[PDB]
Amino acid sequence: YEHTAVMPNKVGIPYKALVERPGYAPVHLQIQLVNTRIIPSTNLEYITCKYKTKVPSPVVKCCGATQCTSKPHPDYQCQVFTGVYPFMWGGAYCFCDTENTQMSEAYVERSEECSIDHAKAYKVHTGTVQAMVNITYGSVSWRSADVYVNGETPAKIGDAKLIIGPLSSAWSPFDNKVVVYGHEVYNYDFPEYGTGKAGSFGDLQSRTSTSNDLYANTNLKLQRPQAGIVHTPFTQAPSGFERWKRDKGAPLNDVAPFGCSIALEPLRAENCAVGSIPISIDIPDAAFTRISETPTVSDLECKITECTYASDFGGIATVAYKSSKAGNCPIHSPSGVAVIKENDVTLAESGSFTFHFSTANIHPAFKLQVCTSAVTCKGDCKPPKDHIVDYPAQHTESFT
Amino acid sequence: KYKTKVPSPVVKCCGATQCTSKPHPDYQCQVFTGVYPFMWGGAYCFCDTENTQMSEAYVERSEECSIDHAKAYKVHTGTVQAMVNITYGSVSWRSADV
Amino acid sequence: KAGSFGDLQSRTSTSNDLYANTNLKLQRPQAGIVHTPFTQAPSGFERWK
Amino acid sequence: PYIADCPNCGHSRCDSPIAIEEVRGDAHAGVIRIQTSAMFGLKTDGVDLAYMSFMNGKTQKSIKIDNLHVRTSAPCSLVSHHGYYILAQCPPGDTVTVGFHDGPNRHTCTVAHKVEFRPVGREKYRHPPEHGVELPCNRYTHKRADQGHYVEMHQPGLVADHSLLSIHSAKVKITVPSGAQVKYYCKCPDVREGITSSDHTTTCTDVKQCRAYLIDNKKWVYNSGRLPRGEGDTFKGKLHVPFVPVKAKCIATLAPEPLVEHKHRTLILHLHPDHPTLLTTRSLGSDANPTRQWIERPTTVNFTVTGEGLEYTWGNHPPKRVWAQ
Repeated sequence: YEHTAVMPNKVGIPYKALVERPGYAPVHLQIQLVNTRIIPSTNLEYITCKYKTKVPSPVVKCCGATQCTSKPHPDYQCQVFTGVYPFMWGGAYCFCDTENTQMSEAYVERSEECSIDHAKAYKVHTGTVQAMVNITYGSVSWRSADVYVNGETPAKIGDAKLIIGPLSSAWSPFDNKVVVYGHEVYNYDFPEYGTGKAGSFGDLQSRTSTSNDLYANTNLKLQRPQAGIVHTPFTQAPSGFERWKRDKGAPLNDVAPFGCSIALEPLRAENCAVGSIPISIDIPDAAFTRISETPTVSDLECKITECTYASDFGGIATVAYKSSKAGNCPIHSPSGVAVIKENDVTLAESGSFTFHFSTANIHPAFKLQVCTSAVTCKGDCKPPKDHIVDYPAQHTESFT
Repeated sequence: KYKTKVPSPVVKCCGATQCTSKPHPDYQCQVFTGVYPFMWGGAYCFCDTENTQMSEAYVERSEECSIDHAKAYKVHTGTVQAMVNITYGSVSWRSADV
Repeated sequence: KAGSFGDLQSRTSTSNDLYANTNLKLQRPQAGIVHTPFTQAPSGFERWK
Repeated sequence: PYIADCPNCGHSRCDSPIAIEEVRGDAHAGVIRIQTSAMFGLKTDGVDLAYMSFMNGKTQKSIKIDNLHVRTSAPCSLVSHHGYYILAQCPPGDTVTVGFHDGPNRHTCTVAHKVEFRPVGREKYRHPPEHGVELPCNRYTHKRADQGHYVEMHQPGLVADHSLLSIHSAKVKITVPSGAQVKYYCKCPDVREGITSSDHTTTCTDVKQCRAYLIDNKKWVYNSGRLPRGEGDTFKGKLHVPFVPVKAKCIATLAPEPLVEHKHRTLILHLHPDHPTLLTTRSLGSDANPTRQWIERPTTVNFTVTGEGLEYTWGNHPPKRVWAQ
């Protein structure tokens, strides 16, 4: 009875399949893939952020030169300068007039915002998708368990053992190269660590926040201070993190395909509705009811009464139930034409009980399996009027 | 490797002690009757069939699990590296990780 | 599967939860004496070494 | 010092204080960590790890360790004791067999446990040598200043002691150790709980139909499978393990060097080990074509080396490499 089932990847709607175990009473499913969070394999390549030209205070030798050296600070720009007369609080102070030397030095450093407000590149591989699958199973009526997709993983949470996927729809909405910012995720071809052109994205490129080493192509060019005054002309491109916040591109949670949402959290891409998942469950046999205890319902009749050719469960149909005992009777349309809101219907001794459903074909000729009794609920449906609210329960469009 | 770190069984002397399925990993527990448990004074429970013994055992990580342990992985492709030396030209040295 | 590799399956070392298919089956102690027959497959980590 | 039911206690199943649980022949260094139900170490009070406290009666006996014997197929070597627990260097053995000598009696305890000692390495010795390479074995410590794990150690349950149930010249007479809590009634109807000093028994007469119990939970125990539960509660008493398995580099194995012999793109190797040695290779083409074989019998072998190279692993001796153009 290990109920294999191909199953559409779509998040917010149950998939009430039916266990046709030969010998005992069938049992309905209710498989709602409440989430499709993905979490691909990734690598933190480098944080970037806007620089801060945290200038070390220049040297001023008063009569003669002060040769600079290339200190190992990131992008340590330093250039000796002569021909000053530095006004500092008493007019000038160095008594020479051309031998007055000024050595300006400036290096690039991570902002304090780099720790917290920072873009973040990644080389993104495929990884392994997940889900908090609820099944309000059978008469169990509950399990809300986190699972995987790889087609040999069980998750014995509740009582049922369930194996999912691998899904066929391998579209990772993440591209190979991704930039990430706070919550807005950008599938951007970041240039690389160690290379980013100044002004362009990644002018600062630190491996992480702690990493004292980095790559700072900022085109930081010191110029001589003017007219014998102490200061430090640092001529520099404002960061490619400054832009990339107001001349950027749009976020993947606003431009992705096939229906995904995003988080700066394990780097999941939630709820990506695409393709199918070959899902298979091993039910606990204890949860089964033996066949000789559920009422046999045959010699019945089914008919629509007001079929709504729609998404919400507007389709209805009375069923002239013709039972033997009285009790519950799980139901399902093995044809995917009709999706039913009721998993189970209570029965007195051969009464009648309408259920709700939804279809996509004008003439819904769908079988209905009322606990081992098939029936065609043939009829005709009506279009609605009022179509602006969230996503459907029908999801069965085909040739009609 | 596991360690069957048995919790010490219950012994009710006259009548049953129903076990419950505690949430320990692989919590195996089975009530047993029909004992007469010799414990340091001969037996001690004065009944002879109503002497009940409830054995319980769960699985637990060994102390070696922390240190001597296999380790599975789902392995993707990633990105290869190298400490490329170039004793270049007349530069004659760089030993860098790339 | 018990005996096979991964009879014990813990996510990590800290993880108190795990999966232990060891086929651990207790048997009744013998002849009115205190002890605990635990009948069990030695691990699929014992083999695999 | 807990007392439990040893399985083949010289004759048969006694109740030894040194009842052996949790045999661990899982390391490599000839060592086993064992738990006696007896807590040797310091005395009852405060002194000298190298003394010896087991249970005799309801009572301890915190005295000298004089003549401990762990043993297996051969007599083992003690390594160190701490708490309930002893580490001892043993050879392989189908069983484990423990015992001290109080002085009037042998008073040992023995148990089944599959033991082996593979050293870490591609050499399958039976025993650690004096020399050879060091490499990362698994092994237990000498020491006690240890917290890497802790096992639950809550209370004891009761215990039987029919030395209590004397006779009051016609009635069966219970007493108490020190005011301890004696849980009492008989098959007949008389006092039904028992939380008392020395009681009598109005109704029953026979010692063999009464509850000689000792709720004496002033000191916790190890949670042996051969313990009866203290039914009241999970009392406290989380308590460490001394002998953590650690990443010692055992003084370890080494197999005698090979005899390298040249042929045309072929290594003849007359080979002659000390012990069964797992040899293996890797033809470094994208065609791996590896080989594995434990070698204990001296054997001239062959290896079709290719153009680009092969490597060669004479046991835990380091891997060799070879140009065969």
